[PDB]
This record gives sequence, C-alpha cells and structure tokens, in this order.
Amino acid sequence: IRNQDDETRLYKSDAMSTFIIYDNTVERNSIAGVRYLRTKPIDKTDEDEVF
Amino acid sequence: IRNQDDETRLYKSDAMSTFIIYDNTVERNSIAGVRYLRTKPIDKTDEDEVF
Amino acid sequence: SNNVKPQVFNPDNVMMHEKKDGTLMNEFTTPILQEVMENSKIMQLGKYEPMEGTRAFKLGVILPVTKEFLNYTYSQFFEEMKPMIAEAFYKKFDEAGILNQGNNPFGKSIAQSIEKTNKVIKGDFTQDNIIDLEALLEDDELEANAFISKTQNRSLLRKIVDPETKERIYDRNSDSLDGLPVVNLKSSNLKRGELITGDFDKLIYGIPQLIEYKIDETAQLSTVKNEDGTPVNLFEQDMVALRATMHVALHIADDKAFAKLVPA
Amino acid sequence: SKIMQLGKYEPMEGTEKKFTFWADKPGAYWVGEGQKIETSKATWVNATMRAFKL
Amino acid sequence: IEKTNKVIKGDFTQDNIIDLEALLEDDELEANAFISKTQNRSLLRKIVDPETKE
Amino acid sequence: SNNVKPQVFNPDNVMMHEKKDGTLMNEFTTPILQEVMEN
Amino acid sequence: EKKFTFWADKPGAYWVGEGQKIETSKATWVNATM
Repeated sequence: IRNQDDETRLYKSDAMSTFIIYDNTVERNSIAGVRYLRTKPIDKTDEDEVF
Repeated sequence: IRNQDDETRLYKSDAMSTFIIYDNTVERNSIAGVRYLRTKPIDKTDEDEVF
Repeated sequence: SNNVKPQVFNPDNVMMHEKKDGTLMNEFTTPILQEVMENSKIMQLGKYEPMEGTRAFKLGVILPVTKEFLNYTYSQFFEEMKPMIAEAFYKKFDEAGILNQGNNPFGKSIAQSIEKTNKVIKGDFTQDNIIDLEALLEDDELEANAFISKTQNRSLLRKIVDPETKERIYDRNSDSLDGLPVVNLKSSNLKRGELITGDFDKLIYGIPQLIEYKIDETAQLSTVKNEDGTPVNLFEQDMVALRATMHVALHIADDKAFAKLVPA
Repeated sequence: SKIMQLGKYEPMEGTEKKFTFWADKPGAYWVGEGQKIETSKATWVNATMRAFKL
Repeated sequence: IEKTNKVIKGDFTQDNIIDLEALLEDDELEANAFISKTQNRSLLRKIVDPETKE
Repeated sequence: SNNVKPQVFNPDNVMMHEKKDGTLMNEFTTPILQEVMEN
Repeated sequence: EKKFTFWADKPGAYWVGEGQKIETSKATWVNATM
C-alpha cells in the first residue's frame, strides 16, 4: 500500500482472514482479494458478529 | 497458446481433465486433444453435471 | 435417570438426537433452505432514528439443545440457526408495527393509525381504486412512497390495465405498482384482498441494541419442566442453550400518512 | 425426454436418495425488563426417492 | 393433481389460462412452464385480449 | 405470556432501569460520594 | 437551577458460614436541587 506518509509499504496479511478470487480462465489472473476482520473489544465477549 | 496480448504462453494442463486422441498408424501422430472442466456454483451442491 | 425412552420435556421444545420412538439421527444430513430468508419490512421502508438508550421494548428467545444432538446429529446447529432467529425477530417486529398483531407493546401501529384516521377504501382492485387509495394520501399533501401487499394477490393486480394507455398498470417483473415498489408480507394475518400504502418516511424506528447472542452450558431453564416437573438444569442434564435478545423502538410521526384498501 | 428438459436433475449415486428440509422456525417474545425469556423450537422434515430400471 | 383436485374446467381462454396460473400462487408458487399437445396450438393461436388487443 | 412490564422482585434488592410506573431511567446523573471510605 | 445525586445507602455485608448462601443487598441514591 502507498501509505499516508507517501511511502510504499509492505505488510503481511493473516491467512485466516485473507483470500483471493481468481479469473476462471486457464491463466488464473487474480480478480479480487478480500480481508475480513472481527472487531472486538476486551471487556465484553462482545456478543455480536460484526466484521 | 498465443495470448491476447500477442505473446506465446505455456500452461500446464490438469491430468484429470485432459487427454489426447492419436492417429492409428504406427507413427501415432496426435490427431486431437481435449480438455473438459466442471463449471459449478459454490453456494450449493452441483445442480446439473454440466461440463 | 434410568428411563430408556428419551426425556419428555414440557413444552417439547428441546432438540433431541433420539426420537420418541427410539430412532437415532446418526449420519443425519444437514437441512437445506427450501425458502429464501425473510427481511424486516419496517426496517426496509421506515426511517432509521439514531437512538441512545430508550420508547423501546425487549425481544428475545432461548433455544435449548441436547448435547448428543449437538455432537452426533448436527454440530453446526447454533451457527446456522442465528439467521433463522433474526428472521423471527423481524417478523415479530413487522407484525407488531404493521398489523398490530403479536401483542405489540408500543401502543402504536399502522393498523391503529389507519383505524383512527378511517383512511380506508372498500373495494376490489381496479385502476380507479388504486388511484383513490393514493389520492387519500395526497389529500393531506403526502404522496405515497410504497405499497404493502400479500403476494397471493398478484393474480389480481395483473388484471388491471390503463384504459387510456391500454397497458398493464402493474409491472409483474419489477414487482412495482404504478411505479411504486410493492413489498410482500408472508405473514398470515394480511388477507388476500388487502393492500396498504403510505409515506413510510413518517414511520420511524430505532434499535438501541442489535442482537446479543450468548451460548451457555450451565443455567437453569425455569420455563422448561422435566416430565416430573423439575426445572431443566443444563449442566446436569447434559445440555446447551442459545439466548438471543434485541431492543426495538417504534414511533409514528404522522398517523394520517397511511391508508388501506380492503375487500367490500 | 421432456422430464429431463423441464425438471431439476439431482446427482444420485445409490438407488435411493434422502432429502431433509427446515419446517418450523422459532418464535419470539416481547419480555418485560427482567422477565423470564420463554423458549422456542426449530423443526425439520424428511423425504426420499428411489430409482427404477428400464 | 388428482390428490389436490387442482383442476380448472373449461375452454382455452385468457380468463381460464390466467386462473390456471393463479391457482399456483394461491399456494405461493409461480408457474414456470406449460406442457401441451401440439394438436392444440391451433386453439392457443386464436385467443386474444379484448382490452390490450395483444 | 408476552408480558411487557418490569419484574417485581422480593426483597427489592435488584437494580432496574424501568420504574414500574413506566418511568424510564435514561439521562441518569451518576451519584457522587460525599463521605470518605473508612479504614 | 442545579441538581445533585448523592449516595444514601451503603450495601450491607454478612458473615456466611462455609457453603452457606450469601445474602444480597442494595445501595440507593437521593436527589437534591437548588
């Protein structure tokens, strides 16, 4: 990602929360990637499943 | 295959979905090759076994 | 206990691996959704109101499950049931707000608003009755925003054509009548020949608390009696229960913004 | 075959097939502050089909 | 059909054909296709709406 | 039941948000402690 | 106008024998205005 401080930064993405959807052709270009993350606070086992 | 961007590309073809039909003569020239794949939705078990 | 017939509960709401006849659901295939999941109509039509705290009223329910059922018959049960609960809450809240059924605590409803203002049209579905229904709103400077209908009457709507333009007033593909969107209520209370409309921006709702889910393996369910009448104890009768709760709030800003068409 | 034209196919390995569907969905209760939350219940139903030989 | 008695009596007409399709949504189902005998497209070919004249 | 008013308890030890007359305890001004806690 | 809320009851406490039931208690607050 091109950061706010205007620098090219590289960060690892956890496997349990990232995946890629590929083009169906034999070339399998990557069409789109998704990251989905559970926000949770610490005090409560915050009962709703917002991602 | 000659790619759309006009480049010669090489891709491995999956052994469980490819075969070749050879000429019957002792030379066994390859007459024709076939590839067949199971397009599917993921939201359910396959509806019609379509290839 | 030494009863070899499965535990009879009262009410019989507990999910069980073993049927009353002794059949065991081993190797049980997971069910499939024969119908699409329903969505809250008043949350769809009405205007959301940012609300902190609280009028509002608590909805909730508890589902008890036998531990054997959770282990052998259907492990993912609680994870696949949560939408089915949320559906039930949406239907309860819709049935209260729209139809005044299901013991609606708010003292407010569209049905009461219309019964108060007497904004009702007696008649069969005709282009002139659809126009009169809409004019009942435009009389008070309010313009209809949508229609609420029993899906079983599309057979009636397809029979109406504009005798001037000589074309169908009801677009069966868009499911829109006279250009306004029609939402369908699956509830049994809205009869075949009844149609409702209004400026739903005048119908305001709020949600002080989105659904909490707490799963538990240790509480007592005082409301479920064993066969002998003792309360079910989850830890001790080797059992689990899922609790769901939600708070919802309803206000009708202008009770004249709603009108109803009904068979003569 | 007009049945193969109009109907839905189903992959079937054995001579018999089992279907299971939801039937009942839980209710919901308004409860007063601190009132006991009444339970509710889910339900399913089963169906089956078998093959014949031409 | 025999167990439900879901049968309409009468001639091929826009009236009866609409009623026939409506008989399905009376159970919250929508018709998806028709099965007919090619001999009768003669009858289907000669029915027209008197209002929209289509 | 579908009963929609607050549970009366005995003894009255339970704290509640809804007074049984229908008054609802929003906006609540948090009490301030006047005394100092004793050893 | 000014408004105050003060604590008006300390919650009690009990001597509970081993495995005896612990009893409950409540605090309360009082409103004042000027």
